[PDB]
Amino acid sequence: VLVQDLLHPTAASEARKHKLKTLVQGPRSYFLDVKCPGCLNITTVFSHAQTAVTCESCSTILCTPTGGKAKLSEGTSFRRK
Amino acid sequence: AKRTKKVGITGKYGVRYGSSLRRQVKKLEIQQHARYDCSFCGKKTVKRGAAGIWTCSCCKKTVAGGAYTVSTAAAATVRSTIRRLREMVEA
Amino acid sequence: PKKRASNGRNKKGRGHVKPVRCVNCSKSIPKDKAIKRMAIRNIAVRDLSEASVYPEYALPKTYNKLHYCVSCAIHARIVRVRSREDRKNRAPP
Amino acid sequence: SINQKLALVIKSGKYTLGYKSTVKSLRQGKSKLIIIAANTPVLRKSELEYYAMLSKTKVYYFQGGNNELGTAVGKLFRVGVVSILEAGDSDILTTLA
Amino acid sequence: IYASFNDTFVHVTDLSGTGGMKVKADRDESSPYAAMLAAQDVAAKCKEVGRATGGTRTKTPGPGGQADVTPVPSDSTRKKGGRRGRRL
Amino acid sequence: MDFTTDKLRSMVRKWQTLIEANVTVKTSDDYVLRIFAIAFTRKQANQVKRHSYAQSSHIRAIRKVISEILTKEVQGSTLAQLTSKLIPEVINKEIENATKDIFPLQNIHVRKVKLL
Amino acid sequence: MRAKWRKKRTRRLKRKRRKVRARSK
Amino acid sequence: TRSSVLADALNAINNAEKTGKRQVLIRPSSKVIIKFLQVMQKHGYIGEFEYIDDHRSGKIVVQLNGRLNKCGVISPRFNVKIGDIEKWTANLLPARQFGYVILTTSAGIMDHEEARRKHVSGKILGFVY
Amino acid sequence: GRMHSAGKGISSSAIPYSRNAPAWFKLSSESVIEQIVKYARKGLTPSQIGVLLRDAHGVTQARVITGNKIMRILKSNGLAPEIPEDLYYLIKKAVSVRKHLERNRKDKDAKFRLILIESRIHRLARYYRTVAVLPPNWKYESATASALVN
RNA sequence: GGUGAAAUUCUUGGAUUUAUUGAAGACUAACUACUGCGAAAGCAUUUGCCAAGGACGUUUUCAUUAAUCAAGAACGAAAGUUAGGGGAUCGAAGAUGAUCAGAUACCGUCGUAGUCUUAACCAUAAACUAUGCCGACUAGGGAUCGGGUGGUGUUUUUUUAAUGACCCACUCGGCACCUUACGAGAAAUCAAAGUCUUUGGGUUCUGGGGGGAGUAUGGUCGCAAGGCUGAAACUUAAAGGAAUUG
Ligand SMILES: [Mg+2]
Ligand SMILES: [Mg+2]
Ligand SMILES: [Mg+2]
Ligand SMILES: [Mg+2]
Ligand SMILES: [Mg+2]
Ligand SMILES: [Mg+2]
Ligand SMILES: [Mg+2]
Ligand SMILES: [Mg+2]
Ligand SMILES: [Mg+2]
Ligand SMILES: [Mg+2]
Ligand SMILES: [Mg+2]
Ligand SMILES: [Mg+2]
Ligand SMILES: [Mg+2]
Ligand SMILES: [Mg+2]
Ligand SMILES: [Mg+2]
Ligand SMILES: [Mg+2]
Ligand SMILES: [Mg+2]
Ligand SMILES: [Mg+2]
Ligand SMILES: [Mg+2]
Ligand SMILES: [Mg+2]
Ligand SMILES: [Mg+2]
Ligand SMILES: [Mg+2]
Ligand SMILES: [Mg+2]
Ligand SMILES: [Mg+2]
Ligand SMILES: [Mg+2]
Ligand SMILES: [Mg+2]
Ligand SMILES: [Zn+2]
Ligand SMILES: [Zn+2]
Ligand SMILES: [Zn+2]
Repeated sequence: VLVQDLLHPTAASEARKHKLKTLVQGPRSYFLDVKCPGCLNITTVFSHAQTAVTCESCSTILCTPTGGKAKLSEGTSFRRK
Repeated sequence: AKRTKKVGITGKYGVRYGSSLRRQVKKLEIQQHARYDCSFCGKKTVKRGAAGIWTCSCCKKTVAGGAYTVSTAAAATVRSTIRRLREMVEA
Repeated sequence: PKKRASNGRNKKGRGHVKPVRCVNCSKSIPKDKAIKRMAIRNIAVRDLSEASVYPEYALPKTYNKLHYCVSCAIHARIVRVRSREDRKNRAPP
Repeated sequence: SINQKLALVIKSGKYTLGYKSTVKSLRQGKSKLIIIAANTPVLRKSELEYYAMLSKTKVYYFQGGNNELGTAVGKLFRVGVVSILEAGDSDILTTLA
Repeated sequence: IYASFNDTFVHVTDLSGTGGMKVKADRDESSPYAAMLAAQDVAAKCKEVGRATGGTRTKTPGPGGQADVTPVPSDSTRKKGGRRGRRL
Repeated sequence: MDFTTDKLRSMVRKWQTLIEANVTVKTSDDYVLRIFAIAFTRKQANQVKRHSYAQSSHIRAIRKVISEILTKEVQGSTLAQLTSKLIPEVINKEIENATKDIFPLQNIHVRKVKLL
Repeated sequence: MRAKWRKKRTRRLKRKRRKVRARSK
Repeated sequence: TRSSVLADALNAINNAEKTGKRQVLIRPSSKVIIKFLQVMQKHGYIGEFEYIDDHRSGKIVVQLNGRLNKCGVISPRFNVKIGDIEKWTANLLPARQFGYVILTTSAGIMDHEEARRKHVSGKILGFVY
Repeated sequence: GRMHSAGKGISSSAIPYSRNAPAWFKLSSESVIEQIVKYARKGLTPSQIGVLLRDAHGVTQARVITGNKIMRILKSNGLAPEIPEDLYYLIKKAVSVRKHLERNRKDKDAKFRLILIESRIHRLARYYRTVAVLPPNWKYESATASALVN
């Protein structure tokens, strides 16, 4: 506000702003390894599937398409890495 | 090349009887000469003669119809509402 | 020049609004610009009930929406023409 | 629809269009289904249905004339009857049809 | 009971199923003093054996009414007066 | 049957959306009848939006089910058990049990019936 | 006079002038 | 479309000047932008700028001071014969004392005074005073 | 924006800063380029491949495991379709509004949007023609096109 | 009955009224809003079908494919024109009853065309925001519409969730409003009508005192009504705008 650091802004001010209106653009969308504990090696999904994914061996259903809340049907774990 | 701007088939009458009379004649003329689609065999082979008589080129069927078209508007609206009251007398 | 920025009433970004016709004179007026007053008055009201069955059961009233076209809104009903800066106040009272 | 499910046997399975080929398909048992246009005459219809019962083939009466049935099967001519000969990956023999 | 403007109506009958008469100057046909005056002889015959005009325009009780079955439409049957209404 | 001028015009508040639906339906009883139905929207009583409006996937889905349950008691009876069925009126929220999973929906009544 | 009545007065005028020399068509 | 990309950066600065504010992020930082912000700092109307590297077409932040009345882009990028640089300066520079009208020549983007030093000419870019 | 409207609504995707691999992804290049060609021959647009590989599998974006873009692999495996995928869809649209027009012949609206659709086709084609990816004789027509989708 | 008051008018034909009840065509009340959608015209009962669309979401695809646009084309309220149908309503014309000095009117009455629909025309509205389109920058404010993200927020209680609606915060894109004025303007007023004498982002279109006159003439479109294009001679010192006082 007539002196304001454009180069180093708060990691919270930019947390409020839009995906494209950050300082360097970046997707606020992650990936997840989802475990349905009826199978051993389970899959790595994208945060807004829009493809209700199914896993290697089973007919499982895990996901559902959405506006982006890619709803992880019946309850399972994950990790944003 | 396009032969006449307006008169189409009605040029045979030349200059006689007035634009309006000729224009209206052209309308039903175009109707009563054209090939229509046959309801029974699917080929565009029903032509007129002896107005109100419509016959398929192959499959040889004849349908009573309008004097220049197969179905008149009237006829079709009867068809519709005759179904209507019939569907009303079994259920 | 303009002497209201709304310059009708209450229509921005619609192009056309079906018209209503005025209670007083039947003149046609765009619904968005008809001054609307809902008249609810009820049906001398204890003479009603003493000499009568159902000892004050219900007591119902008129319910009715009214549309006047400026001209006749101005003649009697609530227009009461305002001043230049007094008119931007859209407080009902 | 089912035009959908039929349109998959053209690109996938084996078929035959036309009245005459369709009945050597119903004589050799090769047909598990035949689809019959709306307007195709009833004498022909009840004949096919006889050949169907003898092959124990199922039939489906396509709402829509043989003009429609032909542009359904992707052909540009009227088709009074179709006979599938392989249902390549369509479930048509396993849908409610 | 049914109240116009320049008349009011009142009439007994079986559930199954009085105007500008007691007054005559014909502007007074609505007037309450005559709604009453002819309501009187109405309750008379009531015991002698034992609605606005609405429809289209003004949807509202009349003067001689107090001294609901109002017909209201689904917004049709365009009103008299044109689009410029009665002009005075 | 009918509602009455008082009650119906008492119910249409501005700042909410009206909903009507009808169906013509049988009885045991060889009768075929057009019902009516009427419902509005409640402001959920923690709510600040002055105008309390649904957004019309709702109004379509609601008569969708109103008529599902409206022709699911009439032809579920004689006319006699029908008159017996709407007088306790709890069909009025035999709609609501459906609709509680979609919208607040105050003031649900059936409001007419009309026959041949 | 009103604008749109001057329009009418002129439309009339020219229909009349249009007529007058189709006499000499 | 953005057409004279230089302008949309240049004008933001001018807006960003009697804003009062003394930083501005500019979009999208072409090679011709940097070599224009550069010539201004060479004469002191802005301070330091920083080429942010999005993997996109770029971003600059220039921290600016209040010495500058009007920087400006002049174009369709008119062509100036060495004999009529002084007709521009006259038209669009307050006095013959100060202010430069930057421009593009074969010898590189350079202010009008350095051009009279180098005896080279080209098309006109803009101006700073 | 919105070349055939006045709706200025931006929504891009934010392509991340990291142009290298995501550094948590196990399979590399060969392992999954081999995967996209199994779906090309399946019959999928390079976008259906890009999405199905984005979510069901680890492939965050083609460009950076591969390094040819997706259409650029099908082109090398010979699986590049007759005409670019976007224009294909634009036609499939134009035909799909037309058959609706020619049966609802009294729809002024769809006729307007056929116009819009078709003149979008003509400008994209005009681009594809001048970049050699369409023959110079290439153009589009109501009756040539109804069999160009299928 | 009708109005300010009257009258033309309808009533042994039981009128106005009530009751049961049927026909026809038109329209979608109330809910309806500083709310939505469409390029604009414009769009408000239900359901099914038919294609279509913006915003959002997107670590998907293409990779400059775009902006604006003489010619040219799609649509285009109302009325109006041609061929059917329709013709309940209201209703240019016309005729009337009144008012007036007069009263072709305003008000009342009758009612033709029209009003509606199909097929074809016509292409104009104060078709208005009297305000070109794309891009950017410059300022505060709480509402609201659509999408979205965030939660040991409240409610449904079923037995708590799942849900649904509601609350709160932010962010995109909408319809608007509010306060300011840096700024602009001849002013009224304007987040653009600003970032202009410190005059240059791209591009289209129109205007050059007032009358004459959108007249004449030619060309062209139309069945017509008319649409587009569109002068001059002459005449004149004003005409006009916004604001101030009377
Ligand atoms: Mg004025
Ligand atoms: Mg308006
Ligand atoms: Mg308008
Ligand atoms: Mg009348
Ligand atoms: Mg007056
Ligand atoms: Mg002569
Ligand atoms: Mg020389
Ligand atoms: Mg454009
Ligand atoms: Mg943008
Ligand atoms: Mg998007
Ligand atoms: Mg309604
Ligand atoms: Mg030419
Ligand atoms: Mg009539
Ligand atoms: Mg007259
Ligand atoms: Mg007279
Ligand atoms: Mg007269
Ligand atoms: Mg007078
Ligand atoms: Mg005009
Ligand atoms: Mg306007
Ligand atoms: Mg504005
Ligand atoms: Mg003007
Ligand atoms: Mg703001
Ligand atoms: Mg916003
Ligand atoms: Mg000021
Ligand atoms: Mg000022
Ligand atoms: Mg001619
Ligand atoms: Zn699975
Ligand atoms: Zn035949
Ligand atoms: Zn009025």
